[PDB]
Amino acid sequence: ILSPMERFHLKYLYVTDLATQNWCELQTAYGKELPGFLIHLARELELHDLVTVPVTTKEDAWAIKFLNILLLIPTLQSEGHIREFPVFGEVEGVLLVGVIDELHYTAKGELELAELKTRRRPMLPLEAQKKKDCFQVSLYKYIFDAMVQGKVTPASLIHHTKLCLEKPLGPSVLRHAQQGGFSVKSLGDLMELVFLSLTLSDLPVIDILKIEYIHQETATVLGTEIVAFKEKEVRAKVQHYMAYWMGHREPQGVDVEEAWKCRTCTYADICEWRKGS
Ligand code: SF4
Repeated sequence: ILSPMERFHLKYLYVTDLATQNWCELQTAYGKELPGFLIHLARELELHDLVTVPVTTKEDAWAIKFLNILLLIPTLQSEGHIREFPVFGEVEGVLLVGVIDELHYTAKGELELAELKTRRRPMLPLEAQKKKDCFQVSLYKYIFDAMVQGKVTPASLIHHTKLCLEKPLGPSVLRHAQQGGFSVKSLGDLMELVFLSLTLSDLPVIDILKIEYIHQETATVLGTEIVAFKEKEVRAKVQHYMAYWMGHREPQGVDVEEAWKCRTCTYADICEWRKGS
């Protein structure tokens, strides 16, 4: 009987879904089952799945994302700095989608991912918040590295998104592209150029994962995290997390040492884990 992906009618998952799954897996599950409850604007517009230019078909929305990538790649390779870079790729049988906030080259020529976290109150981030945030930026590197190394193909995206390449691209898509100097023929031709540009433009793997916490008003830095990426640990975690989404195990609540997370959880009054873990 249905897996959570089928039950919640999810064709793919967002990077933040797995980040909040690190906070509480049951809370993330309830967030998909009961969505009626529950700034980087491109990532926020991706979570509600809005898009940059008029949003009719899903082939149009993905075509816009592909045109953005084709422009951001040479911008990064010449200006050394870009923002809001879309990432996607199949991870353990599930397509993962996200938006990297900032990519730039350090003075030593290292490709650095920057993740800025603003806070209302000038308080240090919790250990549980840093665990989750470190997992999020590690996922960005996991997907990005696979993208620029040729491990993410147009076929894999079509399989999960059910994009139709027979449907021609809308005028708002073709207008956005021609105004950028590029003439898209078909969605299939666009996807093939994205693959080429991702893999043949000398894009290195991400060298630095940097998280910065800032108090908004005073601009005071509340901490800086240089994430120690270990790909074997990262893969083990997504394997475990995707095992729930694909339906191979039951969702888990928080550990008893972190029962304080339930104090401000929307679904505390219906969670059976909160009663008997
Ligand atoms: S009440 Fe606690 S265990 Fe249950 S979903 Fe919320 S955070 Fe998770």
